[PDB]
Amino acid sequence: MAKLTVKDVDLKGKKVLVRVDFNVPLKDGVITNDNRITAALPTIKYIIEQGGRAILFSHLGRVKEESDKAGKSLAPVAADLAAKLGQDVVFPGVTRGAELEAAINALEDGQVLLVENTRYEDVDGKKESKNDPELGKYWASLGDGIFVNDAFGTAHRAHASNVGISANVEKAVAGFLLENEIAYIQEAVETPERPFVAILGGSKVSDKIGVIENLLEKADKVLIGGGMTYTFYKAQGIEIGNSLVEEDKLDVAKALLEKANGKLILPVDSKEANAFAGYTEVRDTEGEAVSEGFLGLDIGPKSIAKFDEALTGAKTVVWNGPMGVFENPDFQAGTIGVMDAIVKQPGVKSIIGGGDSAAAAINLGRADKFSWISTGGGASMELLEGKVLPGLAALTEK
Ligand SMILES: Nc1ncnc2c1ncn2[C@@H]1O[C@H](COP(=O)(O)OP(=O)(O)NP(=O)(O)O)[C@@H](O)[C@H]1O
Ligand SMILES: [Mg+2]
Ligand SMILES: [Mg+2]
Ligand SMILES: [Mg+2]
Ligand SMILES: [Mg+2]
Repeated sequence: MAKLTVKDVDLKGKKVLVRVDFNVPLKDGVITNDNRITAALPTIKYIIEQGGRAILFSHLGRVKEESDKAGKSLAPVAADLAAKLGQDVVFPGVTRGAELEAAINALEDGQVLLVENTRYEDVDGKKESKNDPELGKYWASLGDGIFVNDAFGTAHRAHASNVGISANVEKAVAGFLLENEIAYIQEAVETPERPFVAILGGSKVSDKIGVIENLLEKADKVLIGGGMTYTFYKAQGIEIGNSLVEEDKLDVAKALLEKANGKLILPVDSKEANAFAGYTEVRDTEGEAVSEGFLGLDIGPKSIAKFDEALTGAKTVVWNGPMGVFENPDFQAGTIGVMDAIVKQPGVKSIIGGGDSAAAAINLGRADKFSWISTGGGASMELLEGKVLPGLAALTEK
């Protein structure tokens, strides 16, 4: 990597500040999904093994007033982590103070402490989420000049717990998970093994305009599916019946088509129905046009075939957005057809970067065939737009 990583610094005997992603779902003080804790382990375990003293920071949920702190303590997360590590995780229950400092000083090589929910500092003046200078300086002062960022999911935002600490230590470096997110979502896009085929779907053009623009420059082809299809169709004068469209984005859609120079590949048919729910007729369109009284709810079979051919021999694929209304079994074919066409390509580096897209891959038994499934959400989108994220800018150059 071009930034330093946790492997590039000497950790033995040192306090090591780590931003981890422990923002797990809770219900009544109970963790309902530990995936993010599991995903955090490799970096944590590495620091322990190297003889570092791990001081962990995370947010959980959002905290606007004092009453919001209830339910959002990391106490259950500290317990969960300790069980996964097979050792104690010290948990003073505070975000700052002399007791916290005393607890940190007492850590021996290989031990772990978890600071309370960083967004507890948001109650008085949004200090974490608005990156109060004094808070970042304070949290940095708890360490020995090393900060490891392993939370790609907030890398697109400037908070005290990422950029604040980074600004106040000598070495701010990437953890193992963030390193992989950068490798797949930034470097594999900027410097792709070609052919690079991007696939963008989902409900709407408006949340993907920046990514389409960037990937039109970086990719060899960009395949479009999902509801976003019908905004592109309407911009061309194609009838779309009752399909999901953003009339306020017709001009931008028209402009992306004009600039695409043949790189933007639309569906050539749809599976349509005469209602979104409670439909009594479902059928394939003959071609692009959707029937009056109907709406398009998946790409059609000619489109699946065309996209499969477009994917032949791809070496890099980035995918965000289902090709149809995947929640419904009648409209899963387009998405399944594209997933299978992606993962069969020899040597392909296949990368998923959307929430419903990852869920679909996992649910339908294809996820294990992809190279990387991103969980960075807004960060993933902003990085696919080609933006310089503050949490990454803040990292030390190798
Ligand atoms: N033809 C369609 N008409 C209406 N909705 C559609 C259509 N195709 C897909 N969708 C919806 O698109 C939604 C998912 O879109 P989107 O949220 O953009 O995907 P994602 O994988 O979650 N990407 P992101 O939100 O950036 O992480 C689902 O609710 C689908 O039902
Ligand atoms: Mg490096
Ligand atoms: Mg046609
Ligand atoms: Mg989504
Ligand atoms: Mg330089």
